[PDB]
Amino acid sequence: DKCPKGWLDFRGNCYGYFRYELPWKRAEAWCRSIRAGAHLASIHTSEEHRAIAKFISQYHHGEEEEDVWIGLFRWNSVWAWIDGSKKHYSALDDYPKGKHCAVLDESSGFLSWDNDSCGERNAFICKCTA
Repeated sequence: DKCPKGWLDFRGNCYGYFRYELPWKRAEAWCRSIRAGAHLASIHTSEEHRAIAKFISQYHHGEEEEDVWIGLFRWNSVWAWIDGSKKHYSALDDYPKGKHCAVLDESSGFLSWDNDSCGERNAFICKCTA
């Protein structure tokens, strides 16, 4: 199926980057509204991780870079994907504080993931099947 306009098509999924700074739950609502079946992105392989990082880094020649919400959230002490997919691959290193939602970390060129407070405003990335 054709990807939404401007979305990256990579190995059977589509990825849409949004530089609008929203709290995690609003970001997730936004993604769901774009297309049925879309959610904040899950990342299941290093190659997918690498492709997403490249895609975000090319946004505006890499000038505007900020942390980017993904679909990993902590609940009942466990990290999981909001899209319901199984978690295996991870680039998230406790922070036993109230930081229960994950971002791609800009300062590492989106190599590492970090946990942020869910009410923090960040850019975000959506994913749907291609």
